[PDB]
Parts: sequence; structure tokens; C-alpha cells
Amino acid sequence: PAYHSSLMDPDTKLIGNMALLPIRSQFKGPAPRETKDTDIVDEAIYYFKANVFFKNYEIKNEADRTLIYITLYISECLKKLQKCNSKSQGEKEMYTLGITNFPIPGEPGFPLNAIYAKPANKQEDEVMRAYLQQLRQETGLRLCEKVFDPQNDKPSKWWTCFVKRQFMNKSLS
Amino acid sequence: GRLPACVVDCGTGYTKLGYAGNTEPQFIIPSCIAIKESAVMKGVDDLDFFIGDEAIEKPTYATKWPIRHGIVEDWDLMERFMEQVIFKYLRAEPEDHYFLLTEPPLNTPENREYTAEIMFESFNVPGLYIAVQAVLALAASWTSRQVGERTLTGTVIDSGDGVTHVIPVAEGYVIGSCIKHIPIAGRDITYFIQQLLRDREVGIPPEQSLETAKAVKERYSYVCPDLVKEFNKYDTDGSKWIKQYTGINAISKKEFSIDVGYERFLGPEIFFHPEFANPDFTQPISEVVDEVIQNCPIDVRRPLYKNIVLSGGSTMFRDFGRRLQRDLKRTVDARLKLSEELSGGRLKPKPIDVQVITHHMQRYAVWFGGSMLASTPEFYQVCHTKKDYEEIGPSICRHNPVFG
Amino acid sequence: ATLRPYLSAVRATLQAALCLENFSSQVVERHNKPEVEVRSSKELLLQPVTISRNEKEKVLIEGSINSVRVSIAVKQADEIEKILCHKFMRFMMMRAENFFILRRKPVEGYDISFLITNFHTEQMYKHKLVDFVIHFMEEIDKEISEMKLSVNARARIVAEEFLKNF
Amino acid sequence: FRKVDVDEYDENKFVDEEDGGDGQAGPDEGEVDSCLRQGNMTAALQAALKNPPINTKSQAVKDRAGSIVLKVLISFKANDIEKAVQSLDKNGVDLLMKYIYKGFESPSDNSSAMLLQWHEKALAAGGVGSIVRVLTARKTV
Amino acid sequence: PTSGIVGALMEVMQKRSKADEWED
Amino acid sequence: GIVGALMEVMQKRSKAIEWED
Amino acid sequence: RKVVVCDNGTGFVKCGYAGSNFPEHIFPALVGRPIIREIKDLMVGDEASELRSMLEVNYPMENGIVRNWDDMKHLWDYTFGPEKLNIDTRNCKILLTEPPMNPTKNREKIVEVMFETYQFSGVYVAIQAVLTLYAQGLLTGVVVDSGDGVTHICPVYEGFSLPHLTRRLDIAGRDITRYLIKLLLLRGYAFNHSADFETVRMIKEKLCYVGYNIEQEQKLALETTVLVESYTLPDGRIIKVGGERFEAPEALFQHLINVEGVGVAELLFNTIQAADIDTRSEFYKHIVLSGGSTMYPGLPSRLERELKQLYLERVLKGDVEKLSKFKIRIEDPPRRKHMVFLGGAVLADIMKDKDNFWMTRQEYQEKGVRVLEK
Amino acid sequence: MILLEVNNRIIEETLALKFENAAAGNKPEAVEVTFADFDGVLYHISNPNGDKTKVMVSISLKFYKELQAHGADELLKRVYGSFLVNPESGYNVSLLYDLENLPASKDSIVHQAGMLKRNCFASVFEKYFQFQEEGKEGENRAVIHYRDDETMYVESKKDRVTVVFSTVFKDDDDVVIGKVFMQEFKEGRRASHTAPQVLFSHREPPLELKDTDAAVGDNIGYITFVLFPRHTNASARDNTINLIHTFRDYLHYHIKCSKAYIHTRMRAKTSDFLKVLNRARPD
Amino acid sequence: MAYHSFLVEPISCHAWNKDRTQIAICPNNHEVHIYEKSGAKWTKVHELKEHNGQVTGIDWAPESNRIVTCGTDRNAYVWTLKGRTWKPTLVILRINRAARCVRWAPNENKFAVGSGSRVISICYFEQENDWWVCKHIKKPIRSTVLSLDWHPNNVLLAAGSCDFKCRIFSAYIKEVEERPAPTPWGSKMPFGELMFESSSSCGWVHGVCFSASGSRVAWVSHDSTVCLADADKKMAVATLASETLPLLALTFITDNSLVAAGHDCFPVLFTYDAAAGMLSFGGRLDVPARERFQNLDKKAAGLDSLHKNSVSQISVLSGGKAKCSQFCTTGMDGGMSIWDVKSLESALKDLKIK
Ligand SMILES: Nc1ncnc2c1ncn2[C@@H]1O[C@H](COP(=O)(O)OP(=O)(O)OP(=O)(O)O)[C@@H](O)[C@H]1O
Ligand SMILES: Nc1ncnc2c1ncn2[C@@H]1O[C@H](COP(=O)(O)OP(=O)(O)OP(=O)(O)O)[C@@H](O)[C@H]1O
Ligand SMILES: [Mg+2]
Ligand SMILES: [Mg+2]
Repeated sequence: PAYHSSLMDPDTKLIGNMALLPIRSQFKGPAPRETKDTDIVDEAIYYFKANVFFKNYEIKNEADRTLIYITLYISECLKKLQKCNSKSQGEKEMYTLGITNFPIPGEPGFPLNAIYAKPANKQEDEVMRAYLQQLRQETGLRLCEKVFDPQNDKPSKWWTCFVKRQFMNKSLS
Repeated sequence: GRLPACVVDCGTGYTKLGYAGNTEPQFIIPSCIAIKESAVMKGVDDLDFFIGDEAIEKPTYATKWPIRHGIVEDWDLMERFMEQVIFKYLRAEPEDHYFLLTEPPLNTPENREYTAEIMFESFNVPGLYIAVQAVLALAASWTSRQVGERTLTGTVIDSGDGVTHVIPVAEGYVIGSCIKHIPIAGRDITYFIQQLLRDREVGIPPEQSLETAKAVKERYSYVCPDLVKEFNKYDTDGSKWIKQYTGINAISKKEFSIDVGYERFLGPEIFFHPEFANPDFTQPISEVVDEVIQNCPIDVRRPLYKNIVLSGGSTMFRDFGRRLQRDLKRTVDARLKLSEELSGGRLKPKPIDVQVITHHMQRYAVWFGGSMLASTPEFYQVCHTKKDYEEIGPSICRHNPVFG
Repeated sequence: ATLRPYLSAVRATLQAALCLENFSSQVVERHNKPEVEVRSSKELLLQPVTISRNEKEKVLIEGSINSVRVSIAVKQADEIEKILCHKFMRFMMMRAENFFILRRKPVEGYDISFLITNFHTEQMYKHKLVDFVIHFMEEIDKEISEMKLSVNARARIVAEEFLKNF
Repeated sequence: FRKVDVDEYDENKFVDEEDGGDGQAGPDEGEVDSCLRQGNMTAALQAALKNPPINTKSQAVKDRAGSIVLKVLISFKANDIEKAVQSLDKNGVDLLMKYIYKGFESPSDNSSAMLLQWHEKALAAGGVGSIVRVLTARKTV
Repeated sequence: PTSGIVGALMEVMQKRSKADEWED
Repeated sequence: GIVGALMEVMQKRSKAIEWED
Repeated sequence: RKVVVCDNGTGFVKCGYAGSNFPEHIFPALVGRPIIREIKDLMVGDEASELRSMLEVNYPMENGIVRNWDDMKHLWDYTFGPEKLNIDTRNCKILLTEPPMNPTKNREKIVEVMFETYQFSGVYVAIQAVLTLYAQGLLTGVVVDSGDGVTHICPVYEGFSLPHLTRRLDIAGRDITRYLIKLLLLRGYAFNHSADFETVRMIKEKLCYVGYNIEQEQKLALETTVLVESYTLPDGRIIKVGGERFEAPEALFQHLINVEGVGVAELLFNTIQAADIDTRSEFYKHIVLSGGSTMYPGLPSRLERELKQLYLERVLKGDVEKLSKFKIRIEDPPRRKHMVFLGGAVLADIMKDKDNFWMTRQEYQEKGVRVLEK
Repeated sequence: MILLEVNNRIIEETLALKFENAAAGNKPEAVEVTFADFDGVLYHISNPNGDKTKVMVSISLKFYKELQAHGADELLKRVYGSFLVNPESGYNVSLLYDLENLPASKDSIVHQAGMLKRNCFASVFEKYFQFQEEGKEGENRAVIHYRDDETMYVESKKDRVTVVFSTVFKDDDDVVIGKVFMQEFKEGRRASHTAPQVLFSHREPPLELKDTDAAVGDNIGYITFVLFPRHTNASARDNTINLIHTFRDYLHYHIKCSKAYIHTRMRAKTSDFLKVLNRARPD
Repeated sequence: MAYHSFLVEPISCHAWNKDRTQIAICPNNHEVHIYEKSGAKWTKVHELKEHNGQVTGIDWAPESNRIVTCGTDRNAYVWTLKGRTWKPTLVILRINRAARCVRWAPNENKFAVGSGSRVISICYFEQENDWWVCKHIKKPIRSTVLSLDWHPNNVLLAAGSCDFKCRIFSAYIKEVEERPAPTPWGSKMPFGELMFESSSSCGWVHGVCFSASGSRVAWVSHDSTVCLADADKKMAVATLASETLPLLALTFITDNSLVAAGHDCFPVLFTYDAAAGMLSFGGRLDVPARERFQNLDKKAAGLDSLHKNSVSQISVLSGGKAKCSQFCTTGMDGGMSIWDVKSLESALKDLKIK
């Protein structure tokens, strides 16, 4: 069946109903440090091309809810990357796609409000907005390297062919 | 006597036909028939119909497919299809030849008997035998073990164009209570591969989109051990795995070419993850086979497990049987592992021996078995004669004494 | 020419013959049988009657308290009509499970026989059945004429299609 | 031995009666032929419907009678049958039906053609019930 | 009867036959 | 006793076998 | 009073109290042990049937005889124990039903069990082939019991049924269901003797009947389609059952399933005929049917007919005059299914406060194999 | 298909496939094929001694010895020549084709390969056509037992050439149908004044072939084709032989096909008969 | 003209409770359904499931409020309303063929069940055993019985059979009732005595009925006749041959008027002229200005009347058989219809009762 996150550490904190997994990013936000070479965003991209076909998905732990979110977002990048004319322009719009206001667990979906938990309190809410933002900005950046070919700076059809396929028939747009 | 019997396997997609004794049917034609559009018609327009390839694009004719999901829908058209099988292709004087016809497995009394009439009264055949695919595939597979054993007990995966069935068999007859079917078959894979091509490739002329999809499917796809590792090979290496096929545009006669890659392993994967192309079904084939076998009687499960025979065209992808045996000895011991972890005295019973066979005679399974049966002397002894058809009546074609 | 009056007669006879009711066997415990077939209780059989149009076409009607047996001698002008009739009655008899009222074999010396039980008159209206049998008698005569002209017609075409090529 | 039956000697089983046979007679020959030569066809009919051999078990005397009644019906015409059927009583009309159905069993010389017309007038006169009493009758012509 | 099919297939092989990244 | 009251319970099944003015 | 009753069936246990008119408890004669860890170490009757897909289940009764005395104890503990009767066995009399032609080894062991392991103050062992005659009012007569496993026969003169007058036909319910499968196989339906036994048992119960005259049922089967009936299987498929409706139960009267012997009517005739001339009369007018396999429509008529045919061509040696005189009674009351309990309930009631009837604990403690007072 | 084809499809597709693969220089494929034709013919395509490059096509007719008597070998020598070799064990005529050594135009040899039956049958016709042509009247007639219980009699005359088929109808219903078909050929020169005069007799033989172990029967019938110089001439010789020798099977083909059409009619009306019944049913 | 389709299969038989609030029917199977009326709607309140074959007779004892049923399974049950539920008591008819019809007597102390083997079963309740006993009237019956109706005195009992004749018997059971006072039918009435037997040649007898005061018996046969005998005129038999299809059910509505129904599917009136000693056909009661119009039959028949199939039973709802104002018919079309006689007399003005 589908691919789950195998980075579930004994001492992993959680925001809402998601694991607050560290990332190796240059974008500022509420993510922990990471002196390794792998993380939840690498796991999401390595797994993306497979997971996106699956409709059903059992949630083994909190780390999977973070894996799901990034997987869904990866599809939102591809929709926007499809029209771009350069790897540089893809970065302009992946910055823009991070800044874009999206819905969180609780608001009109985010069409998965059944599975995710609401970020109660004033601290859990402001941190959830910012952690999802840091995931959106770092995922968008790494995808720009992966999607664009070395010639003519156009998106590769080997990433653009996935643009119409929806993970669990859900979508952030 | 001294001219062998005719043998016809009629399937949803393809009819295989030829004479008994041979290793493979003389012809393999599409199971369609092209007729007129404006059907009260007089004259000799009934005699106006073409068959097979020469009718897959006939200008002024309507192509009709008289066989749906294994079973005959239209007997008038199946009646004419037979007329040309016998007189155009086989060129058998039908009065001089016994015939062997095949039937789906679950074809009821008011079905196989319907095809016996319109044969014994039109074509005047001296003898008829309506056989079953459950046992002919099993017989075709004995060309592998033989030194091992030769029994008619085993689980059969018949996968063709219409329907994929899982059919447990125990010493001759078919238990018709534990049969499960799967909504994944040849045409569904072709359709899903065609889909992937439209999403990605251009230059394929719309008319030849299926043609190309079939050729990609039939000519290249092969099951993989793990999905992500394969997509990884294709993104890491790429050139060493993406092959290139150039076809001819049928209208302009100039070439068109496309990249082949993601639809090599994904196409056959839908057997193991049907949800990929099927909303209403999710259960992988490995689980369906396990489930069928545990629904069967205790004392026949181990025999069924160790003789899982593959039949039909959609079982031909390379290393499809090796992946099938993994599934089963993933799941099956998993299950028994619990019988250890959930008990003490009863914890240990016997490692279930699972074996998927993979012989060279696969697409020619049912027909081959039928050709071998019709070659033997005892075939003429278990065949229903015309004399009996007339004197006893059409009831006799309802059954065939379980030989052995 | 003399078909109309003959059918009007057969109809009125059927109208009197199909006055049935459910009837438990008085011979066998908890059994229920068409008394016209088993004939084991003589008080329950009505007088057999024939209506005949001429020496070759007739109907015999055998009534009983819970079942009627209509048997038909059909017009057979010639053997091809005779072999087509036998060719067709046999065909419909093979399908007798779909005709709920059609009998497996005909009464000896007839072409086709109906066996209408009280179970048919209970689940199917009596007048429409009568209509059907009169309808049926008409249409099989039409259909044989069609088939006779059809064979003659394709015989002519097949003879010309061969000979025009010499 | 299962061929031998044990239900033929049952005392409760229904039996026959008809204890009215003290002889027989049939439609007088000369009586009918006096009406027949004269052209009085309606009188000829009323003669043949006298003293029907219902009570005799002799088949011969019933056939004798049938022949005699059939002769009257053949001698008549369709245009004059209406008047012949309107002079008989409710019981005569019911009786006429019985013979006609017996006439159908012996058809030759276009005799059935006229019989079908006789059946048509009989039916108008006596209704479907005149036919019901043919089927229902235990002692008949 | 079954013999016919068996004994026959045995004669075919006497001539017809003449012509790890996967798991544990 | 038994055969004393049991006979009356069967007589109701076995059965199978002053007017003037 | 303070009595109780118990007909231990092979399928179902029927127990109640003396003078009951229905059995106060009916439940499956079942004893299931669990395979894995409110389930207890053992389950009996209703509970055990309810969770049958989780227990390895045993029937201590095989064909009316006890095979497993261990499980039989658990089943008796359940009947008497709270969940059904909630009785102190030691302050109770109890009447049981001796199985048809049961070897006295078993007959003893139960008397031993009842007094040793439960310590009833009173016990009695009534015959199952006789108590079945007190419900219809009888003391001297024959009993044709055709059930699931076997079809027994036992005449009892003035209560006591002689040992040597009892015979068996190894054809009953299971064997007919089994045969009907074969017939539906030859009709062209791929059934299985094991897998589809239950499905075909219900087809048999629902649709099979006994032919009165075979030569006529076969003419109907062959010349008409009024015997043809649809039947919808569990999987949804519909099948046609016709002449096999009467051909299947015909095994009772006829070798049709490779079984040596004569068949119930010829057997019944031959048995009655081997008795005293005076008791022959009294047997022929005292034939009684019991058990599930006597419910086929036409059965009693067929037995009557068949006996007459024998007596005529095997009793009078070519003679019809003699035949009328042939008195004969095969009584088939409407509730043939259960009577052994009803008979035992009435007898245990009318005999409750007697003294010589109930074999006592006083008595057994003294032994002497006096378990059977003849 | 009204006219039955003359050529054998299994021979042609086997060879066309094989020859297409030789012309590409592909590896020579192994082959073993046992199949039939009408009139009890048995073919066999194979590789002699396992030699894949060589493809032998053999044919076996039980009445070849009779055709041989009327110049079969010399006709086959013309047509195939180099290709014709000694007959395989059990068969009468064998062709051998070397895949290493084939013609440019592949279509010519393949067409003649598919006509191995037919040439067989045009030896007796060629002869009697020229008996008539040269005027050699009063020769022996030929008797070909093309089926076990059927016989063809060929006979040359002053002005005409007669061909008599003595054919049998197993099914008794086929006698009556066949009769209707034969009756047509009787009034057949309405179409062509030039037409083969076609005579028919139901049981006993015609005046022409009197006695000579005649086979009278209720299920026999004698069809006589009176061919003339027009249809016999070299220009129209091969066409005439192609039609005339398929005639028996053309007749029986069309009887059976006629009955199959009767079926589709009977399905229609039968289907229309259960609609009326069904309407009586009140929901 | 008050038709209600309870179902589409037959209603085999029916019975009404005392005050006609509830109707019991057998919907052509082994069960009996009881429907109570609620405002406009009929509502099913009870199912009586005990028979193991088709139920052929149902009768409701008005004062004791007890239903008796009889069926092809050879059995009969007396149903007793206990609280919210009808509970059945098996009656040993001891008959070896199917039961065919059952009618309580007026006095409600006994019922007469029809058998399927040349016999009438007379059942009474035995108070000491709490048990239904039944005695058989055998000779000279020789065919299956087919309808019953009691004389008002609860002793004389009419029966129609397959034997071609209507008979009057004495069903006098000394252990439950006073001696009967003599009747025009006779003075000697021991159990089983044959008081009268019809003379008719042939014909089956589908329904029979006594007059209100019990002097006259009327019956209908399968030869499309209706007959009547009055004991006042030395049991003289009035006969009438119908032009139409047989009648299956009959009842007196006055002392000299009859309503009958059968295979034509509509009720018909017969008057008896005492003086001239002849039965007379009073005509069609079920009549289709509007209906005379197009009357297009929505393709779903074309026939008229209240029933679309034979009427099998007819019963007096009020006024008894002396002055019947309302009567009920059930038929093989699964219909139950209700008619009024004053309304019928308004519609058909040229219609004369008595
Ligand atoms: N080389 C190949 N690889 C994969 N699939 C193939 C290949 N060749 C043919 N097929 C598929 O095999 C299927 C047809 O096989 P087959 O003729 O055995 O089925 P059928 O008999 O028509 O139907 P069924 O057996 O289900 O009644 C088609 O779907 C076709 O695409
Ligand atoms: N309606 C029916 N018709 C025919 N047979 C039936 C019917 N119902 C049950 N049976 C059969 O009767 C048998 C069950 O009867 P019963 O329960 O009396 O037997 P038992 O008490 O278990 O065995 P035994 O009487 O031998 O101790 C089964 O074999 C079953 O197939
Ligand atoms: Mg197939
Ligand atoms: Mg028991």
C-alpha cells in the first residue's frame, strides 16, 4: 500500500494533529534544527510520484499527517510551475505560493477537517500558520530544482504529467 | 477417424480456432462481426457480413461484438460468426468433424444448451463436446512439472480482455461457490495506459491511441518489485530505461514517435492496486486469491496453494507470477504468524507451501488443453453424438461425465 | 374464407373450458395436480370436445376442474409446410419453460399442445390468454407464409448468383 | 410387483349410475322424411330432436340418431337457419349444441362449413352456457 | 481416460522440451 | 393409573374404525 | 412431584418439567471450546451456537448415541445449571429417553452418571420408540422413525418392546440431502457434497416430496414442466429443481445410492410379517410415523400403497377378494417432529408420586445392576 | 460469401508469413501443421528432418490414384516443376520450398501453393474438354468417387460435355430443401441463353449413365451440367473448373446457411410471443 | 361498488368480526391477515401464522370473537384473542386430505370443517380435557365436500360437493344441546340422518345457503345453474339455467331473493316466486353515463365490474339473510368490494327486489 513517514522519533513534539518535524531550511520559522541530510520534505518528495495515485491512506502516526500535507502542497506547486518559463520564475512564484493565504485545520477546508486537529489557543494558531508557511516555502524551493530541466529552462514533462492527479481526491485549491 | 476434430475457444476479445492435434490455433481473429446499419431487410443481406481484421474499420458496416464478459449475448450473430469460422477459415465440411467448443465457467443450463442446438441443427455436426476452461488451463500447465505430479486440483487465475476470475478446482469439477472475480482485465490496462499517454505525449493520431496503448502494453510493461525504487531508477538513470517507439500515421503515412516510461510498470500494477483505475474496488489480487482459498474446504487448501496456475493473455507480463507468490507468502504467513503469537499448543502447524507456476504455454491454455483432449481416443467416447441429440434430445449437452 | 367462423367457435369453447379453480388431490395426500393430465379422478374430467374447420385443421379441448388441455392440428398444405411446422413447434417446445403454458410434447397426433393450469389463470387474466391463443393461431400461419416466400426468394437469388458467373 | 394397482378396488371411489336406460329409440326416420320431402324444414328439425338416445349405452343407436339429426342440418341453408333456431325452446337450443359438437368429429363433403354457421346461430340463441352444458353433461348424445 | 491426456503430454515434453533484488 | 386414563385419551382417535316424539 | 424431563437429541436438547405441554427449553446439543483468548473456557447450547465461528465445537451425541461422556457432562451441567433450569439435582426426580437400540453399555453408564455425578434421588429411562406412542394413545404397535442419520423401526407390545424386533435402514435425512446434490450435479449444477450440504438440505426440505406412483411422476417429469421450480441460492444464482424433487427421497424406498437392503416399506412389511399371527393384525393397524424425514408430502400415502401391493402379491399370493379385508393404519399426526418429550412429560407427571416406578439412590447405592427392571 | 473460395487460406498465410520472414533475413521458424480441406483432403506443412530452412507442403487425397490416371502428374509438373518433389510418406503430392532460395515476386508461388487441391481436379476436366474439342467422340467416361458415397461422371459428346454429380442428403429435411434449390437451376437459362443446361433427377439416374452399378435412393439426387464449347474453351476453362468443382459444397453450404436464417426469424417471432404473454401479467 | 384491492393474488376466503370493524383474509398463502379500518384507510393489525399450507376457510364467531381456520395442511385452528395477540389451538380433524371450508354454527357452540376425503367433521369443545373433539359424518358421502351453511337452529347443515348433489343432514350432538323441535324437513333427526337429497343429474356444487327462517335451501353448480328447494312445498326443486359462466357463491338477501357471484366477476340477483314455484333472473347488480363513454383502460385491461377475476365468496354484512342491506364479495383478483342495495336501486331504476 501507500508510503508512510519512517522518521517517528520518541521525543517529537506536536502542533495540532501534526508532528513538528525538523527541516533543513534557510527560511525562518518555528522549525527545529537539523544537522542531518534528510527530513520530512525529502521524504515527501522521494515518495510523491507514488503516493499521489493512491486514494486511501491509513494514518499510522502524527508524522504521516505532516507527510500528507506536504504531498498535497507539492501538487499546488506543480499547477503553478506548469506555466513558468524559467527556473528563476518558478522560484518567484513558489515564493508567492508560500505567501498566499491558505486554509488551516478548522477553517473552511483544507478539505480534511475530519482527520486533522484544530489548533486551539492563541499560541497553537499563530505557530501552525507559520510552520505550514515554512513547509510551503522550503518545499516550493526544493521542487524548483527538481522540476526544471537543464535545457531552455522549461518544466520537465516528467513532473508536469502529474499536474491533474489528486492525492486522496483532496486539494488545497 | 482420419481427419481430426475442430476446436474453437470463443472469448470476449478473441476467438481462437483450428484443428485438434496442433500446438496453436490456426487463426486468432477479433471476436466481432460487421453488418449493415439499416437493419426489415430482404434480398440476401443476411449473407452480407465480414469478420476479424477486415471488419475493424469497414467503411459502410457496423462493427458488433456479440460476446460480452465471456457469455454470449446475441445468438443470431454468434450463429453467423460460426458459419464463417467453419466455411471460410477452417474449411471443414462440418458434417465430417466432431467439434470442441468452450464455455465460460458459470454458464448456466439455459446457455450452453442454447449453443448446442444451433450447431446440431444448422451445421449437422456428428459430435459435440462443450468443455470448461477451469480444467483445460490446468492440463496445459502439466508441461512444466510432470516429473512432480499430475492432478486437476488447483487455483486458476484466468485473465483475458473481459474478465479476471479466480477459480478453485478440486479433482475435476469446479466448486462454484468460492469463485471470485476482479474488475481488472486487459482492456482496462490498455485504457489506463492510453490515459497516461494523452496526459503526457503528443503526436499520436487520435485514431491510433488505443493501438499505441495496446502496443506499449503488450510489447513492454513488466511488473516491478517496488514502485518508488523503479521511479527512482527512471529519474536517476532515465535514458537507459526510456525506450522510443515510432509508429506510422495511418492518414499522412509519416512517422510519429513517443517516449515510453511511466506506463511500463504502472499498467500491470493495477492488478495489485486496483484502486489506481477503479473507484468501486480496492482489494489486491494477492488478497483475493488468499481469501478464495481460505473460503474453500480445510483439507483442499494446501493443494490449492501449491498449484496456482496462470491462464490467459493478461497473465503474461514478465515476472507477474513471482510478484504473485510474494504476496501470498507475505500475507499467508503473516496470518499464521498470528496463530503462533495468539496461541501456544496450537501455535505451530506447517509452513504453507505456495507455488505460482510460469510455463511457456500461457496465452494458448484453454485451446491447447482442448486440442490435446480432442486428439485422444477417449474424446470420441465422451462426445455427444448427433444420433443421441436426436433420439434422446438436447438435454444431453447439459453435462459431461467427469473423466477421471 | 372459413377461418373467422371457426375461430369464433374455438373461442367460445375455450371460454367455457377455462372455468377453473384450485383443487387438492383426493387421491394423494397433500398433492396438487392438473386433473386433465393425471386423470385419476373421473368425476373431475369434463367431456372432451373437438372443433374442426375441415378434415385437416381442428382443435381438441379437454377440460377438468383445475386444468384445460388445448391441442391443435395446424394447416399443413405440403411437406415443406409439414417440415417447417415440425421445425417450428419443436423449437417452441424446447423453450417451454419460458412459455409457462406450453406443453413439453404434443398430444399424440397433434402439432403443439398447451397445458394451462389453475396457477396460470390465477396469475394471468383468462380473457387475454384466450386472445393470445387465437392470436397465436393466426400468426404462425402468417409466419410460415413469410418463411415459405423467404426460402423461395433466396433460392432464386442463389441460383442466379451462381449461373450469372458462367 | 408394483405393476398391479391397489386403488381399483377402493369401495369409496365414485361409481356410475344412469339407471334411466329402459330401452332406446332415436329420431324416427319416416317422421323426419315426411317433413323433409315437403320442404317444411322447421318441422323436420323438431322431429329429429325427439326422443334422443341419452339413456341407452348402445353407441349404435346414438350414431343412428346423430346421422338423422345431421341430415336435417345439412339439408337446410344459412339464410333459413335463423328461423329454424328461433322456433325451438331453451331446452331444444341447448340440445342442438350437443349434436353439432358431435358433427365436428365426422367432417366430409363441406359438411363442416355449414356446421360452423349452425354453431353461430345456436350460440346467439343459447349463449356460451349452451356450450357449458355440452362439457358438463355426463350422459350425452 | 485421464491417461490419454497424461501419457500424451509426456510424449510432447520428450521433444517439445528439447528446444536477486526481489525477495529473501 | 396410566393404562387407566391413557385409554380415554386414545378413544378420541380410534373412533376411526330414543326419539318417537 | 419435583420431577424433570430430558430428551437429549443429536441436534437439539428438549427439557422441561413433568406435565409440561411444550418443552420449556429447546437448544442445540452443543459444547464449544475457544481457539484464542463474555467468553468462558467452554460454551454450551445457545451461547455456543451464537459464537460458533470462534469455537471448536463438539456434538457428544452422534446419531442418537453418546460418543463423548466428558462433553456430555458439560451439556448436562448446562441444562441443570442456572442458565436453563437452575435446579439442585439432589432434590429432583428425572426421566430420560433411552435411544433407539442403544447398547446397554451406554444405558448403564448414564444411570451411573445420574446417580454418581449428579446424585438425583429418582431416575427413569423411557424408550424413545415407545413414549412416541403414548402421545397418540398406544401400548402395542410399530414406530417408523426416520430422522437425520438412520431410519429405525420398533414394535412394542404392552409397553415393553422386544429387543429382536428392531431393525434399521441406513438411509435418512443426511443421505437424501447427499443424494439430491448428486442429482443436481447430473442436471448440470456444479454443487459440492461438503461445501453445499446445508444449502441443498434447505432445497430438500423446501421442495422434495415422495412420489405415490413413480411411473407417473416420471411421465410428469419427462412430458411436462409443472415440476420445474426456481430456487434462489445464497450467492444470488437461481436454479431449476424438477424431477429430482421426487427422485431424491425415492432412495428411502429404493440401491439408488448403493445401499444394500429393501427400503422402508418392504422392510416394514417383512418385519411385521415375522411376528405372531395374532400380533401381526395388531401391528398392521398400529403403524406410527415419527421424525423429520417423514414429512415429505405423499410419504404416508406411498407407504400405505406399497404395503398393500406387498400384502396382495406377498400376503394373499394372487388374490383381490382377500385384499379389501386388509385393515391397515399408518397414522401420521401433524406434529410428528417432537413427541418423545410430550410423552415423557405426561408419564413422569402421572407417575411422579408413585414409588415402585422411580429407581432410587437408595437402590443404586446397593447396586446389583438393577438399573433395568424387566 | 456466396461463391466458395478455391484457394486454401492456411497454406497461403503459412507461406506468406514464412516468405516475408525469409525476405527480411530473420531466423527460420520451425513449423508443424496438420489441417484439412473439403472432400476428405488432408494437408501437412512441415520441416523435413528438422531442417527449418526447408518447408514441405504435402496433400493426401484417397482418390488421387484416379486423378493420376487422368494426367495429374504432368499437370502438376507444369505448375510447380522445381518445387515439386517426391511425396512424403503417406501423402500423394508434396511441394518443397527453399527459404534460402526464393523468387522476387513472392505472390506468384504462394497463389499456386494455395491451389494444390484444385489442380488435382482439373486433369480429368482438361482431357474431356479436348476430347470434345478435337471431336474424339465415344471415349470411356470417367468416374470420380470424390466422396465415399458420392460420384461424379464426366462424359464427352459430339457438341457438348456433360458433368453428372450423384450427391447424397444425410438429413431428410435437406432432401426437400435441396430439391427446391435444384428446381431453380432448371428454369435457369432465363438469365443466360448461354448457360450450362442443368438437369435434375430425384432418385433414379438419367438415361445417359445407364446401369454401371447405379446407386438409386430416396436420399440421392443426380445433378447434370451440360457444358458447351463456350464454357469449355481455353479462354474460359479455368473459371469453369473453379465453379463446377465447388458446386456440391456450394449447394450444401447454402442449405445450411438457409436454415441458419430460418433461425433468426424463429427467434424474432418467438421473442414477440412472450411480450404478449407478459402483458397479461398484472405487475 | 366499494372496491378495495388488498393484494393482486387471490383472496381465498374471508371473514368479518361481529361489528364489521375488522376483516380477516387469506392472501393466497398459509397465513391469515386481519385488517382494521382506520378512517379512510384499511390497516393490517394481525398475522395469524400457524398453517403449513394454503388456508381454505375462515369463519369468525361473532359473540365469542373466535376465529376458526382450516387449510390444505389437513388441520384446523381455533384462534383466541389473548391480550394483543391471537393464539391458536390445534384441532384434531383426523382427516387424511385437505380441509376445504369451515363455518361456525349460529349458536357458536360448534363448527363444521370441510374435509378432503368423503366426510364432514363435526368438532366441539370438551370442557374436562380442554380439548377439541370431532366426530365424522361419513355415509353416503362419496366425493369431496365444497361449501357449508347452517340452518338457523344450529343443527341442520347444508353441503355442496363433487358428488353432484345438495343434501341436508342432522348434526345433532346430544352431549351439547337440547333435542331439536321438528321441522318441515322432518321429525326424526338423529346424528347423521339424511333429511333431503337433490335430484340433479350432474354439475358440481360451489355454494349453498339456507334461508333466513331456514325453510329454504339454495345452491349453485358448475353447469351454470342456480337451484332452490323449499321444504314448505314438499322439498320441490326450482331450477334456472344461466346463459353465462358458472356461479361460485350464493346467499339469500331476503326470504325469496338471492345474490350470487362467480366467473363472470359480478354479483347477480335471483328472485324466487313462491306461488309459481320458479326461479327468476333479476339481473346485473354491478353496472358501469360516464362509464358508457370512452372509458379508456390505462395500459398497465378493458373489463368492468367490481372484480377483475372470479368472485369466490359473498357474505352478508348487515340485516342478515332476511333483510340484507349490505353484502361483501371477495375474489381471485385480490379485491374485496362493498355494495349498498338502496344505492343500487337508485342507479338501476328498472330493478325489482322480491
Ligand atoms: N503480449 C501481451 N501482453 C499482455 N497482454 C496481452 C498480450 N497479448 C495479448 N494480450 C491481451 O490478452 C487479452 C485477450 O486474451 P484472450 O484472447 O485469452 O481473452 P478472451 O478469451 O478474449 O477473454 P476471456 O478469456 O476473458 O473470456 C487482451 O486484453 C489483450 O490485450
Ligand atoms: N422439513 C423437513 N423435511 C424433511 N426433512 C427434514 C425437515 N426438517 C429437517 N429434516 C431432516 O430431519 C433430520 C432432523 O430431524 P431430527 O432433529 O428429529 O433428527 P435428530 O433428532 O437430530 O436425530 P435422531 O432423531 O436420529 O436422534 C435432519 O437430517 C434433517 O435434514
Ligand atoms: Mg478464453
Ligand atoms: Mg430425535
